[PDB]
Amino acid sequence: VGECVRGRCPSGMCCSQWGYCGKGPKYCGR
Repeated sequence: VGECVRGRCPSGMCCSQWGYCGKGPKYCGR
């Protein structure tokens, strides 16, 4: 359901290797 738009994040967040959006090293890798 909540996975990255249907492929990306909002213009400022990072899509994790879980396919889910956020910030920090679980999401941006840094």
